[PDB]
Amino acid sequence: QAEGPKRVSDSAIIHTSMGDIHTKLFPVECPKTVENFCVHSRNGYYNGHTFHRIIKGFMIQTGDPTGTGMGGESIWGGEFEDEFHSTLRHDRPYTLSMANAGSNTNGSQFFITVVPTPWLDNKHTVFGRVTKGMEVVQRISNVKVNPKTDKPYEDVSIINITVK
Repeated sequence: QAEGPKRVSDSAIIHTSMGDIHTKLFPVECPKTVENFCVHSRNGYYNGHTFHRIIKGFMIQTGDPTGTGMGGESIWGGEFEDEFHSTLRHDRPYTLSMANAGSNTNGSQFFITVVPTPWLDNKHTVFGRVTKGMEVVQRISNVKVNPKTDKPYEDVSIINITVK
């Protein structure tokens, strides 16, 4: 491999208003995606973000500074490529993936599933998996939301994210 320093890591802890979510990351398979996530995290970019879209029995979504689903961008200043990999699947719960609004439109928003979601394979970049705090993800997924918007009545937020 080429020499030089990197900004990726293979683990992080997302410290939320309802507890800690420990995430293993996949920087070998998804280097751009893990770098984006790690650099935003260390920079404090996700600090105070809400989980603005929560769908019981599906997934919890966050990472938009505006909280609307329309906002956020990559550490490069816009959108970046999908990093699909055949070994990385939404075949188990608590998979960490990029949100996006179409192919190659990754910004800053991401989600964590609470069940297998195989229909998202090769549509959303899988870049991590929860290793501790699965119960936190589950509990977040069960907060009361506005049925029309899937937005929780009481905010659930990221405090900060510690990258190992």
